[PDB]
Amino acid sequence: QSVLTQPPSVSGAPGQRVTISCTGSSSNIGAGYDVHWYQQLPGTAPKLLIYGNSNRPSGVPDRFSGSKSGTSASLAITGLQAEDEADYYCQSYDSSLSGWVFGGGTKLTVL
Amino acid sequence: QVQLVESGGGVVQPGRSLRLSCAASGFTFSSIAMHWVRQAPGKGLEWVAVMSFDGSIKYYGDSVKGRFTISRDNSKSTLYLQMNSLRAEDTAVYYCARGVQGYYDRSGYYNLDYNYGMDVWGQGTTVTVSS
Amino acid sequence: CPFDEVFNATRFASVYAWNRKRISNCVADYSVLYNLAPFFTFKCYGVSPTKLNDLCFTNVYADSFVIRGDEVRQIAPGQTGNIADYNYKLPDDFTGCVIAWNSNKLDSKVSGNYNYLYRLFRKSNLKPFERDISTEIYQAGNKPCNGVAGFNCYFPLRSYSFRPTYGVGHQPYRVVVLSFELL
Ligand SMILES: *[C@@H]1O[C@H](CO)[C@@H](O[C@@H]2O[C@H](CO)[C@@H](O)[C@H](O)[C@H]2NC(C)=O)[C@H](O)[C@H]1NC(C)=O
Repeated sequence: QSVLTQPPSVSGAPGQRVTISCTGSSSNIGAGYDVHWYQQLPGTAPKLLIYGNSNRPSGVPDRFSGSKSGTSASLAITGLQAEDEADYYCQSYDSSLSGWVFGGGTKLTVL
Repeated sequence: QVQLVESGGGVVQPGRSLRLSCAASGFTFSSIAMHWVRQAPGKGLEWVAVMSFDGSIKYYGDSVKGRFTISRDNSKSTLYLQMNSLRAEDTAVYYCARGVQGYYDRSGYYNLDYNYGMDVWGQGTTVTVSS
Repeated sequence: CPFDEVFNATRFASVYAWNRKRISNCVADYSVLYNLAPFFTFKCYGVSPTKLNDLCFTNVYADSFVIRGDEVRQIAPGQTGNIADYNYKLPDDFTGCVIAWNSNKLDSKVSGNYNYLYRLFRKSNLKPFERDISTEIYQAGNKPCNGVAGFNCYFPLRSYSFRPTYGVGHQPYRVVVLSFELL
């Protein structure tokens, strides 16, 4: 299965603000450990999108934001173009299994 | 520049064991930790293994525990992953992903950095359990 | 001994111009660093504590600045982004220890403490241990700016927008960074 629950497919109209929520139990975010975000096109390997809940590496634009509120985190994109219709995953570290568990994997669309 | 290549794709029968090999190219290989993640086709990612700066500390997920071992070499700039008793579910692509540099805690206890994520990823090869 | 003045400073500085200190031929106790406080964070990369009995005190620099709580874990080796490529960059090298403690009520007021800044728009991202000073326009694309701050070319700094009702990761963490070397 998957440890961290996120919705399987979230739609999107261009120019809007789309949320992707990742709820984890009280053993991965409840211990204070951080939640990251990845970006995986089909046919290739993912790239790092957000680490440390709000940061961004060199290469991604200013539209990729995130936060961490309690036991759940969320990502938001504003002003989306047709370039980014790939999957996103949330990653955290727990002490229930002491493993770097992932999320279920959402799916974004452009209409 | 910085990239990771790997080898060891396979066609695997009921009972077999296998080894994976992921080379490294461009950056300081002897300092940063290394992660292994896999992804069954049809579902998302899944964390497999990690090994520290020197190799003294390793961790394993629940779906891979008891059948998996790991080793690295700073000489040939390689990373290994041998795998025992491959069952009927583990057909997946296997990524070798660069981790983050470990840190020293108070009172002199070396441990992995647990906050961060995996920065740069390779290509991944596909083991295929079958009949 | 001499770095008890770097922890209680009434005003630190922003990350686009921090403040080093050559510490010369004096006693450094180093047991006030570990066993200091529970709520401090003591990541150390270069060498471990309870080992540093060597004759190390050859110009130890203690950097210090202020950043967001979600931005503390950008200061590590590597870890590129907005504040580690244009403001203050660490190498993959002998950076000793990084300490980051919370400034809950030292600066966070409701109208905003404006003297904390960060340079977001810079060409040719930084070398390690490099400080920037100049405040001119970025020249991103086309037509040259003789200095008006008109269009497609931004003011290089940016404000900080303080408020007490922020998250845990946006109230400021006062961060110090040491350094280790020899002769
Ligand atoms: C400077 O700041 C340091 C902390 O970084 C102070 O050390 C602690 O200070 C508190 C009082 O604020 C004491 O209760 C602790 O016992 C001190 N701990 C240690 C390990 O010394 C230091 O006293 C401050 N100095 C001043 C007030 O100038």
